[PDB]
Amino acid sequence: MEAIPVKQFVKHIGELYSNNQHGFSEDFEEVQRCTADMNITAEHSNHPENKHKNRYINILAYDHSRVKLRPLPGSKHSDYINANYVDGYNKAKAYIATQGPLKSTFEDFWRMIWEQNTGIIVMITNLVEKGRRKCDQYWPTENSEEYGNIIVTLKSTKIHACYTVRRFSIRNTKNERVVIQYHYTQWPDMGVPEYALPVLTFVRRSSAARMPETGPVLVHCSAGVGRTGTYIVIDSMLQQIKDKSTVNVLGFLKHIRTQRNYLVQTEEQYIFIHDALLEAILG
Ligand code: VO4
Repeated sequence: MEAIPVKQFVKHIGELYSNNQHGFSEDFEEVQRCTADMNITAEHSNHPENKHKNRYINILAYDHSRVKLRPLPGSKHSDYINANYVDGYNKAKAYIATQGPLKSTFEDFWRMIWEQNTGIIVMITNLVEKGRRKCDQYWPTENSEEYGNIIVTLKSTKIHACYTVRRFSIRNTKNERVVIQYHYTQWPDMGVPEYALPVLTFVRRSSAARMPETGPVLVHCSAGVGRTGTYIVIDSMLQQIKDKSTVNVLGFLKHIRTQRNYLVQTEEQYIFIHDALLEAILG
């Protein structure tokens, strides 16, 4: 669609900041309303047998783009996980955006990873933030843990200033696959990171870890919409910039909003997307 050249984008940024960022605020208000004339169904999300599988009652997975698990013999809603396919730059279903797993969905989570042939997990939340539970620990602290038919083994860990990388082997007892978890650990309990550069490095390193041809990269935070959407837009726009030297943040964001509710949840995040791209463009 309407992509603009990097040079123009770079002037456009200053205009968005100018009058108190009234521009950014108007853009994001446009994103918020972009699906207002779109009734998108989420029937499986709202089904009673599935209610315990949602971390947040108001954060749903749209039906048309939801990831389906293969049905289990025995129930009629065992295909459900709160997770949607999301497009990336020049590729459909480049990501799976999902909530932070609950103990009750650990098996579903890892089965989904197995079935989708996912090789990369991007986690952008701490387990607990400001005293509040945000995600349950769905991986082994050391050695191995069993989640249904999938056994996960921690092979190694590197802990950087702002993010942690865990290498796992996972095996379906019906260890067969490598899964790399990139875990950003310095998102503040309030608001957005103060400097984009660390996030930028995180995105580049985690995006580069993507092998041809694995399944979608799984990206989650707590709800799987705010930091998750921000990661997705930043990663996708860096792709487009590298590829065509153009950028379409607003267009892309309005597009993926049809694929999962609330992606890029706050105006601060919408602005932080631009801080990050500008640093990548200048640096
Ligand atoms: O955990 V998020 O609120 O960034 O969706």
